[PDB]
Amino acid sequence: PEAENLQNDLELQQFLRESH
Amino acid sequence: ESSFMTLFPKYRESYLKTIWNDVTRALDKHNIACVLDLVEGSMTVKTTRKTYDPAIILKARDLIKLLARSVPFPQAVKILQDDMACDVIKIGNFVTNKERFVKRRQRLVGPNGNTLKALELLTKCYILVQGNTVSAMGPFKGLKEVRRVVEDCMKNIHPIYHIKELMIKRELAK
Repeated sequence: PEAENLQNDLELQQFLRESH
Repeated sequence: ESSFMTLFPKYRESYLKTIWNDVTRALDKHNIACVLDLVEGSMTVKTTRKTYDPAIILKARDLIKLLARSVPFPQAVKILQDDMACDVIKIGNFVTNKERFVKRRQRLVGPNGNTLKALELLTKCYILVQGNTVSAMGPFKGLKEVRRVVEDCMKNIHPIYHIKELMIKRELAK
């Protein structure tokens, strides 16, 4: 259900890590 | 004579009370009067007979507003500059629930505030989350982007898509 948001949080975290 | 007022919560009083002397000074260079009512718990700005450009009162209306929502003074008075724009975005009336609002706001700032910072670096704006408001300050376009991101984030739309889109836009501009 809310696994979508939980997935997107980790995804956004890693993406921000891999951009700066 | 034009006049604008705003209410501030008690937990801010102290701060304002010790920085007010700077405020009036910063306002005195435009001949704008200001009063800090500690009974009503309000800040008020108004024009005088010596105001050269009355229009600046609008900027002076923004200042205290920013001050009421915990925006630091040295950051707040930048609104008096001609180029600076501001935007107080209310986020309290998107969710009926209480601790869901907390979740979504939390997701707006994110872990260690990182996402917020990222937002700030992509829209080139100052952003501050406080209670039921998100105070933003910068260029008009960047403010529009911030408003879109925040409002969508309160409607359960994850900010990752927006951040990625803004990233691509930033990269295309080189």
